[PDB]
Amino acid sequence: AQALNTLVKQLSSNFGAISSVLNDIISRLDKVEAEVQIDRLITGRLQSLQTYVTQQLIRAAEIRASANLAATKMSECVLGQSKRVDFCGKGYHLMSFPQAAPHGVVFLHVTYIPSQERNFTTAPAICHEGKAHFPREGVFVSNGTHWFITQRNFYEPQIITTDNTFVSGTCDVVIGIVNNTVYDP
Amino acid sequence: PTNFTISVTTEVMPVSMTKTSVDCTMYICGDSVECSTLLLQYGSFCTQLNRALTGIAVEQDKNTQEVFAQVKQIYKTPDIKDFGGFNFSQILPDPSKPSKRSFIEDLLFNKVTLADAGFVKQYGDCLGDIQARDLICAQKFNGLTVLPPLLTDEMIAAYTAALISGTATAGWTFGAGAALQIPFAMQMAYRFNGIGVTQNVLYENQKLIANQFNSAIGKIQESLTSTASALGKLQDVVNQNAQALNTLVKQLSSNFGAISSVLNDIISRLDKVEAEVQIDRLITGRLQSLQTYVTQQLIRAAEIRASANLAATKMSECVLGQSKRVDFCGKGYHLMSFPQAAPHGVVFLHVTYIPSQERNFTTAPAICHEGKAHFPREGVFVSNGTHWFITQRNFYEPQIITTDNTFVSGTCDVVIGIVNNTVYDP
Amino acid sequence: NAPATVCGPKQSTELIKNKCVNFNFNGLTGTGVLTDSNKKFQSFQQFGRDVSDFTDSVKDPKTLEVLDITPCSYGGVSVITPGTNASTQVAVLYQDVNCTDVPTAIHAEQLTPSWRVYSTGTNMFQTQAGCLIGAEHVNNSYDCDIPIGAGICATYHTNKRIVAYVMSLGAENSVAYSNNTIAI
Ligand SMILES: *[C@@H]1O[C@H](CO)[C@@H](O[C@@H]2O[C@H](CO)[C@@H](O)[C@H](O)[C@H]2NC(C)=O)[C@H](O)[C@H]1NC(C)=O
Ligand SMILES: *[C@@H]1O[C@H](CO)[C@@H](O)[C@H](O)[C@H]1NC(C)=O
Ligand SMILES: *[C@@H]1O[C@H](CO)[C@@H](O)[C@H](O)[C@H]1NC(C)=O
Ligand SMILES: *[C@@H]1O[C@H](CO)[C@@H](O)[C@H](O)[C@H]1NC(C)=O
Ligand SMILES: *[C@@H]1O[C@H](CO)[C@@H](O)[C@H](O)[C@H]1NC(C)=O
Ligand SMILES: *[C@@H]1O[C@H](CO)[C@@H](O)[C@H](O)[C@H]1NC(C)=O
Ligand SMILES: *[C@@H]1O[C@H](CO)[C@@H](O)[C@H](O)[C@H]1NC(C)=O
Ligand SMILES: *[C@@H]1O[C@H](CO)[C@@H](O)[C@H](O)[C@H]1NC(C)=O
Ligand SMILES: *[C@@H]1O[C@H](CO)[C@@H](O)[C@H](O)[C@H]1NC(C)=O
Ligand SMILES: *[C@@H]1O[C@H](CO)[C@@H](O)[C@H](O)[C@H]1NC(C)=O
Ligand SMILES: *[C@@H]1O[C@H](CO)[C@@H](O)[C@H](O)[C@H]1NC(C)=O
Repeated sequence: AQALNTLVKQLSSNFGAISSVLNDIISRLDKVEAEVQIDRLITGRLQSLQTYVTQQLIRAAEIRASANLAATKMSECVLGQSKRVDFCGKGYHLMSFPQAAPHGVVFLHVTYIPSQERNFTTAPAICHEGKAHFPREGVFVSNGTHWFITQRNFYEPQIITTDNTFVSGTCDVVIGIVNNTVYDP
Repeated sequence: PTNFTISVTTEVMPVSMTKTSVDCTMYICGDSVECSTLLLQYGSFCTQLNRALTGIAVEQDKNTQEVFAQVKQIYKTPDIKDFGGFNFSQILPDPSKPSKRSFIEDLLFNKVTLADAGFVKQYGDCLGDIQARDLICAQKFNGLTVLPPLLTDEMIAAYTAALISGTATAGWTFGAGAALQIPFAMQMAYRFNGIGVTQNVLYENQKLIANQFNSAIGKIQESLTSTASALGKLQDVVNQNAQALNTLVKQLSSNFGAISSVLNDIISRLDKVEAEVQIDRLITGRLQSLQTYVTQQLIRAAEIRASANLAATKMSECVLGQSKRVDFCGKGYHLMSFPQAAPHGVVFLHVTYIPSQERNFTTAPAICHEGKAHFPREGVFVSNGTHWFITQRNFYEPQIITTDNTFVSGTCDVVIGIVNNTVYDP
Repeated sequence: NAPATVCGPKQSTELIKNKCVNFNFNGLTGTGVLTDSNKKFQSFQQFGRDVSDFTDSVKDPKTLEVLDITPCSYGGVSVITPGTNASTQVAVLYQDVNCTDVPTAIHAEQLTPSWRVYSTGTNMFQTQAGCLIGAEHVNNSYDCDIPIGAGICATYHTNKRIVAYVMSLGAENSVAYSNNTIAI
């Protein structure tokens, strides 16, 4: 709106002519004297139009980049679940919902934010019967007396069994290993 | 592959350019009131130019804020920089040095020359000089000024240090919610699991991996210290801005079809009616020069904004997390990234996993045992010549083919290239 | 750019220096500030130029001394406003000048007394982007409201008044790193 209003208000400039009104120049002067002033006004107004078109092209490029980003977000967050960090909201992305807006789109990003953390004593691996046991999906935690295995983003302590862990080698190279027992069904 | 290389590479991205402001009455007309009165008849050219330049100047600070201020928790730099053998000392600030930047950041800030030193110029430096006219003084005398950025280099360095400290202490967790602490060896084991390698490889080779990381950081130091033209893009941005300003200054000596390029000669040699024509010609030429400069500055600002958007995306997806996108944050499997503050930009130190020392093996799609086809869960079936094993794809760790490593689908008559062998059962 | 041989019947005027005045030297007119110059100029030449064809120096026809020509208000001046329908007080930022040189840079003796109010005062301090007059420097740290530049921001109130402060990067936090503890 400001660009259009500026383009309208630019018509009241003389651009070096005797008047900004074409009718005054035509009615007050003969043909030869009027061609100079009309050419000055034509050059000024053509410059104004070219300036408006250039700014509109640059703004169109910026709007096109924003729309490409919006289409990418529609593809990757509304039609799917995104693993990209902070692409569709703070936290782990669950789902997104588009909403129509004037000259735009509003995305409602549903995210997972873990909270209420608790300190635990942790170990990289468990040495049991001379064998090093490493967790499959999660970490080894201790509540003070017993050692459990739980997922990283939610505290769900489980009994350390042979199905939860896997064996690689001996418990002599891993730094910080902790001796404990591994249950066997 | 039977071995690997921990590779650290640099990516240099422009973020912002110099914020410039133009006074039309000083540039087009200087101090003469006749030219100012005649310029008042040209309407709102200069309001438009000032609006565009102000938008560019605001967008530069917006770019810097979007790149560096993603996290608003300023984590303190740890006292002990060694995290499980990973040195981390050259990317974090040194408490024993007066500069609040890191060693790598201090190397980077000395690589960009910054010949366009506007601020170094103050009142009294352009006046009383023993000749030797400067281009910055000519810029200031003609209404062209350079505005300082909102964030100083110290605050950007503080943001970078907070990001690196949060990555070292909490890893990927503080980019989503609250910072959850974790030992750095376990964080690197999780990142190894992310790239597809089991964590036993990280734990059994922790000293070697830490040594490779430290050696790669040192190689980055030597490459920044010795090899010139490493910060090419930031230097090009600085040179383009300075040369555009110098061209705008030098365009004031053009007649544009008038009798002289000096306004005072035209005013003092001619009466009012004859001088209006020449002054209008000079005004039209100088307005054309200003409009051209503003248009080129807007296009360059759009390019810089695209680069800053890419840099902010890389900061979100590689510093605050682990990226599965191929070649997005360095060649190889991405482990972690560290930002470094640069003049008018950011330098990303991408730590990547590059497998090496490959060995030929005879492979089979599946194993036919007792009329049943066994397919590997995570890995491939390999043979050393006599015995068949199962190993992960990116690291040779041969294992006994058991019923837990594989799964059964059907009979061994449809799969092309199946190999008869025995599957162990505990 | 040669000594004048034939001149008009114009009467001369005593020199006025360190002021924004109109001048006329050997028919070369202009407007600026005249100051004593240490410039050395080759003989039989009168005025000094620039790369932008700006007359910065001129030889006096009577005292035979070179004088600098400085444009009136060549420095940048920014005004910080909380806004109409909020207040009428303003703060002025004189870019890239020292606070003691503000009356000389803006020629405060030639201005209105309302403009001479903002030329000096107790609420002045260097902000690394220039001298800020009209805002008091508080020791607190807030989020940015009006970006002055170089780490300085301004806001209304904190009797409402304009204050200037160093912007806050964010909340200070600490993570207790340990090699055997994790947070779940
Ligand atoms: C991290 O690397 C730095 C740089 O190589 C090491 O700091 C240097 O250490 C040597 C050997 O002790 C000293 O002679 C230098 O004076 C140190 N330089 C600086 C700038 O501090 C540092 O020791 C390494 N850190 C660890 C924990 O090994
Ligand atoms: C964990 O321990 C640290 C160090 O003692 C302490 O500062 C922090 O508050 C603890 N966290 C929780 C959630 O209790
Ligand atoms: C840890 O958990 C075990 C199993 O529930 C329980 O028996 C034990 O008392 C707990 N220890 C502490 C210190 O809370
Ligand atoms: C952990 O750090 C402490 C000092 O804080 C040290 O005594 C201990 O040996 C370290 N443990 C391991 C497993 O590195
Ligand atoms: C991997 O390469 C490193 C560096 O050359 C070497 O020290 C190490 O022994 C290699 N490892 C193997 C298993 O060949
Ligand atoms: C694998 O075999 C091919 C074909 O014989 C040979 O060219 C290649 O060098 C071998 N690769 C290795 C790593 O020995
Ligand atoms: C293959 O590996 C097995 C098990 O370690 C070993 O007995 C056998 O000799 C190896 N064969 C060759 C050809 O290296
Ligand atoms: C593999 O290719 C060879 C020729 O190189 C062919 O004789 C053989 O039958 C092929 N094997 C399979 C399982 O397709
Ligand atoms: C007149 O001009 C001469 C140089 O020709 C100069 O020395 C002198 O000061 C001027 N003024 C008077 C009042 O004599
Ligand atoms: C102006 O201040 C600067 C520091 O901001 C100082 O170096 C310089 O000497 C000062 N100039 C004068 C004339 O006092
Ligand atoms: C701010 O603190 C400094 C010392 O850090 C002190 O000199 C100054 O007076 C304080 N200013 C105010 C307004 O309290």
